[PDB]
This record gives sequence, C-alpha cells and structure tokens, in this order.
Amino acid sequence: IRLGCNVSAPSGVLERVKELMEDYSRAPDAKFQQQFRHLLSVNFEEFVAETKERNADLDWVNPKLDERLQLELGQRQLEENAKKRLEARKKLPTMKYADDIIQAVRENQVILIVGSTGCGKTTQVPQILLDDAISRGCASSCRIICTQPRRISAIAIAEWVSYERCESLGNSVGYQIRLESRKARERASITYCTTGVLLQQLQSDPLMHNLSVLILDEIHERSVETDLLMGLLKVILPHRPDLKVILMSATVREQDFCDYFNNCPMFRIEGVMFPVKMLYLEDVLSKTNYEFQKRMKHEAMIEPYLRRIRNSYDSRVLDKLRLPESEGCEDIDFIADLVYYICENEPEGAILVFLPGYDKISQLYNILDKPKTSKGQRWRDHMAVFPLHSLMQSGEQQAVFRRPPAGQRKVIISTIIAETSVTIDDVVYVINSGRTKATNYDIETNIQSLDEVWVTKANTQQRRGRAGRVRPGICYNLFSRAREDRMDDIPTPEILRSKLESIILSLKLLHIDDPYRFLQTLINAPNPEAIKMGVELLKRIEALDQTGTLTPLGMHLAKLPIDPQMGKMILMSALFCCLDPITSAAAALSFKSPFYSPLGKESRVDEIKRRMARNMRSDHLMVHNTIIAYRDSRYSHAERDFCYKNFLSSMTLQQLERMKNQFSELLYNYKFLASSNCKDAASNKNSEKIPLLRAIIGAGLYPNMAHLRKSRRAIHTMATDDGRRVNFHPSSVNSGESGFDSAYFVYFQRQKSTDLFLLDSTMVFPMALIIFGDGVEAGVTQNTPYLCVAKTYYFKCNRETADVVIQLRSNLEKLLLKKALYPAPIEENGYEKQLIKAIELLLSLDERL
DNA sequence: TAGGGTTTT
Repeated sequence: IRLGCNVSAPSGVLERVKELMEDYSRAPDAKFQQQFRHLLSVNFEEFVAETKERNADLDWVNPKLDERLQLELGQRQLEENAKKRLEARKKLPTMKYADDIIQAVRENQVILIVGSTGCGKTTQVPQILLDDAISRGCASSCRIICTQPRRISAIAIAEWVSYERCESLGNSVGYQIRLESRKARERASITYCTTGVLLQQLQSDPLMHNLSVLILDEIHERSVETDLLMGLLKVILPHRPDLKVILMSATVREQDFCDYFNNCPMFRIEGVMFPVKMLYLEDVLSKTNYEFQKRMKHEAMIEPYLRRIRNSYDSRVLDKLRLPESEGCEDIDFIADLVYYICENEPEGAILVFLPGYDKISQLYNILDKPKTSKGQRWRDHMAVFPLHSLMQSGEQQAVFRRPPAGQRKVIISTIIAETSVTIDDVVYVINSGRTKATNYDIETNIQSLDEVWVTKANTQQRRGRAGRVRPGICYNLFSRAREDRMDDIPTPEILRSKLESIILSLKLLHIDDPYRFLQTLINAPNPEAIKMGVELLKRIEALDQTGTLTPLGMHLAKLPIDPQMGKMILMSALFCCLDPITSAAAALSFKSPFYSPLGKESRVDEIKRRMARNMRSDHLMVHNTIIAYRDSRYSHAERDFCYKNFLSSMTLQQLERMKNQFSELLYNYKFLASSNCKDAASNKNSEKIPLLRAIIGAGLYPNMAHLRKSRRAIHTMATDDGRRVNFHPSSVNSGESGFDSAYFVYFQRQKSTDLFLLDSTMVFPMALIIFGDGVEAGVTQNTPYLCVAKTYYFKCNRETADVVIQLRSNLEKLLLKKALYPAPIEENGYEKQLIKAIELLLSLDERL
C-alpha cells in the first residue's frame, strides 16, 4: 500500500466541528413519507385498481361538444379553404387505405402500418382516426397521442397537420416536447410528442388512461424509448381493452414488430420518391478511372466477387478493388476526385458527402478548399462547401439549406447527422463512404470505446433516399457490392449499449420491481449482467437498498428527468446551498456542451475554454462560468458578439438555462428548495465557495476517480481507480496542464479511441472524497495512521481527525435519510444547518491561498 | 493532442 498526502485537520477546527455535530445531535408533515410507504405496501393488482380511479377523466364525454364538432366538420368540408386541402390530401397513398385502417383499428387492439417515406402515414393516420370519431358523433372520446423520436419532427409535423386542417396550432393538433409545448384542445385532438415525454407521463398515468389512441412512429430506428414502450405495452394492454395502439415503421425489418405483437394485422403503404440510381465502387471507378498511390482478410471477400463480375467490367477496374484502401474513405483524394467528377458531368444539383467523423470531414474540406491538384484549383471558386457536424455551427444557420449562388455548386461534407436529424432539400447526389463511428461498451473490461465501423444496409438505404426529394438522383457508394453483402441489416439496437440505472429506477415507479424479469421481455433483451451492473450502481448511490427495494432517496431520483447520479448531485446542491453552479454542471453533462468546434479553429477554441475555466481545473465549473458570462452578455445587449467571440451556441445556452430552471422548479415542488428560481440568493449562499463545489460534483460523479502522478504542455502519468492508465481528452480543459493543487479527479465518462481518455473532469480534494464517498476506514499501516476512501486511495491522517470525520459521516448519513423521507428546505438558523456548517468548515481548509 | 447521433409530466 502506497500512502498519500496528510489530511489531518488542526485542533481548533476539529473542536468547532465536534461542537457543531453535538448541537446537531440535540434535535427532537410528510405527504411524501405516506406516498413512499403506499407504493411499497401495494402489490401490482392493487396498483392497477388504484390508478384506474385516479385517472378517470376520459370516462366523461360531452354530447353537445360531440354534436357541434360533428356539424362544424361537415360544413367546413364545403368551404374552399378546405376541399383544395382535402383532394391534395387524397393524393397521398395512406388516404386510399383510410377505411381499411379505420376498420382494422375497430376490430384489433394493435395494428402496424409499414411505409416508406412520402407515404403520409405520420400526417394522415391521426386525422383518419380523428375525423372518423368526430363524424361518428364521438368527438370528446378521442384523444390521440402520436410519438416521434426527434424534437424537430414533432414540431414540424404538428405545424403541417395544423395547416392541412386550416387551423392555428393549438386547436385540434398540438405538440409537446420537453420544456416547450403548444398543447392541443383537451378532447378530439392529436398531440405529437417525443417518446421521452410520453415515458415521463407514465409516472402519473401508468396504464395510459388519459389517451384513447396511441401511435408509435419510426420504431424501426430502435431507439431505447420506443423499444422500452413496446415492452410496457405488453403489461398495460391486458388491463386496457379499450385502448387502441398503432405501430408505425419503415420497411426496415418490419416483420420483427409484427412478430412481437403476436401476429397483428400489418398494412404496407406505397411511397413517393424519385428514383435514385445506385452505383458501387466498381461502377464509380469505371466512370472516374481514378488511380491510387501516395488487412487481407480483404482478398477472401473480394476475389470470389471479382470472378462473378469479370465480364461486366474492365480488368483494370477490378484490379483496383483488390486494394483495401479503395473501400470506404481511406483515400480522400479519391473522394475529392469523385466530387470533381460530378461537377464536370452530371447536371445541376447539390452533392451530399457522408464521411465518418470530424477528422475526415476536416480532411476533405481542406482538399476542396485549398486544393493541391490543378483539377481542384479549377473547381475551388465554383463550389460552396459546407461541413455538417453536431459540434459545428453550419446546422444552426440558414445557408446550408438555401440554394447556392449562381455558378456555384453546393457540396456538403457531413456525418450521419444528415441521414435523419438534418434535412437538405435540393440534394441530388449522395456520396456514401459507408463508414461512420459508433460507441461500443464492453461489459468485460468496463471500457466504452469510439470506433470507426461499417454502416448497415438500413443506413445506406436511408442515404439513398436523401437523393430523391427533388429529382431523380444518383447515389455513389464507395464500396463493392461484395462489401454490402457482409453488412449487417440494422445497427445494434441501442438499448444493448446503454446503461440501465436510469431505466431500472424508472421501472420501480411503474411497480415493475424486478428488472431482470421485465427487461428480458423486450425485442432485444439486454445482457443480464448489464442489469446486475445497473442495480449495483443504484445500490451504491443508495437509491435502492441492499435487498434491491426503492429507497426514499431513490423515489426522488426516479422523478427527476436526469440520470440518477446527477440527480443526486442536484439534491445535494439544494441542501448545501450551491444550486445554481451545480445544476449548470448537471444540465451540461445530460445535454451537450455549448461550445462549437469549427474547422481550423481548434487551438483557438482551446484558449477560450481555458479562459472560461478561470484556472479552476474543472470542465464542469467552466460551463457554469460560461453561463454566468452569457447572462452578463444578455444584460449588456452584447449577446451575439459574446457568442461570436467565444464559439458558443446561443440556442444550446438558452436550453441549458431552461433545464436549470426545470430542476429548481422540480426541487421546489418536492419541498427541497425555498424558491423555484435557481439563481435565488438563499439557494446560493455557498455558490462562490469553490472547494464546496468540487465536493458536491464529486458526490455525484463518485466513484469515477483518477489519480495523477507525473509531469513535464505536459505529459501525464495518471490512472483511474481501477489501475488503467488514462489521459484527459484533449477537448478537456485539464489536458496538458501543469501544476494541479490536487492530484485527484472525478469524471463522468471514460472513452477509448486512440488512448483511454477522460472526456471531462474536475480536480477534487481528498477530504471531500472521504466525507461523501464510501469504503472509508481508519487504521495503521507502516507505523503511520491512515484514512482511506473506496479502500483504494489511502491518506496519512492523525487519529483525532479520523475520529471526527467518521462521526461526521455517520451524522451526514442520518441527515440525508431524513431529508429524503421528510423533505423541507434546510432552515438557515437550525440544528441541520449546524451539521452543514461542520462540513463547510472542513472542506474550506483546502482553498488556494 | 482529438470530438457518431438522438432525448426526459
């Protein structure tokens, strides 16, 4: 055993702590307590009964409202506002199956509608059902919820259906995404919402008694949420016979979902796109005649293939397929040539290039921007080149989607962001690398990695679709048909990659107490060892006890829309009066960071983050300081110049502020804060005490610790608590820095790409880990007295301080158990404040002088 | 010295 720095406290400080704890130890209405015990006493039968009396609103119908929307509908279908709209609707393929669909929903509880894009299933199926209920005289019985995976889609689709119905948004159709809603009228209505909104509303209505029809869309994408939702539909619908659900899918393994719902009726609706011709690597080379020069395991794939096409291609075209670099995007000069080829031949239209990630977008941007070849210098002035990437600004401006200036052709260099998330309408040509990046969590080594991999057949068909929204397009795939043959059908469904602590906790609020049982029933059941790992984390942070039952703390965490570790950090900041900086750290880690990474400016972005960090050695507090500067930028009417000079996204910052207010308002509702305003003076009496903020951050990120050992920009010898050598990710503020006041760090995410990096980190102090961690014991090892945390990191510590810290931890354990069970703000002049002050005192010993 | 992409009453 190695022994770290001494953490013993002075006599005078220890005496004040003993007095504070002894004043805390002379202390003698809980709606929450009653609800927590009620959840733990009832079995599932009682819980289904009890939720059916409490959610009874749609037992009530209004016949005069029914009668008036019926008559109003019949005559507004004689106006010429509509009836232009209505015959333009009838040109969508879905509307010819209108009556077959109405009849199928009436006769069956679950149906499935399969259709390619342009078929109108999302637009039309909700209104076919809605207008049928209104026509039949049953308007007020009808409440239609239709889920979508992405926030942008729920809005645009709702604004479209509202237009198709000659209404301002909010009367018959509405949308609800998180922290923004234009709600439809209460009854006879269609609401589009993200799947996550629906999932949060089960906590209050777990058997879906507040809607009459549920439509799940784009389920073939196998997001965690809709895969989760279908699992719970098999629990709910045996108890909701009147509820109608309509599954909706693209033609991507349609049959899986039909199989799941044992064999339900399945419609196939034709689509509307223009033909997109597909070329593979052998076809591109025979048209570009490009030549390369500056493992294998390749040959066994390509040489059989080269014999079955031998008479369909020139022999020299086939010999380039023998090169492993011809495949994918290993040679960017070859992608630049195919861009140059489309510019000379092959008439008007924008080019959409899919490359895996930032590094290879940067490469092809620079070859087209500052060409080395004369062929490319030819074309530099006649291309308007746009990189597209979720950390780049181009998506949140308006030029990437408008048509290019006269005499210039648009070239978009994009990651998979342009497959579904972002949409460009005048694209005619797609260059499909066939390579993207994916995250791989390995249960065996607990190493999450970011690897470049081949795309799936579902992927390439989506990319080919992006070429046929305007004209017949062309799609070039930079890989052979032999490579396509060995591609997977779909990407790994993401629930097999995710960690489950958040889901397991959410299930216990739906009275699904065994997660091994229920998770085994999804389409793709996760590794039961991942569940074991999720449960052990939830046991560690004490959201479940050691028999696995929900604790009072765990019930509050389950009700916060944020991963449960960061949920805990937010509660802590409510009881330790540092709420505004800590909810900033939490929001940013759950959402993304507000900094762009524009091309060519990486070293300048490094300076900005270094300056916003104010030398506090933490990526988390850096964000909070960025947010403090953004508010001052707005108070100053200098917001756009501030965002310009610092490479920050206004819209991300404005979203992080809506999230911090959501957290404080939730905490105010749960009786943990006196005020809902997260910048309130009383909730932030300690918000400037930097050592205390590292303590609360660590209380959330624990047990993700790392210890630093050497120096030299600088070279770091560092390792996580488990012994693996790590480094800070170069995008982190602590990469390469020299002279840390402490050698210990906490982190949210470890990731291997070129090395094992920490993507974010805060420098932390040993006494903070001791107070808020576990695995704390006192003893002697060489002949010196120690005190340790996680039984991993051992610190020299006198026996007077170790006696006080152990007794201080035991009172902190008791205080948290009380505030979870009987929520109230900590009163500024009471017994519980005395314990808090004891902790403020100890941690303050580590401020930089 | 490096950053696939969604999303939460």
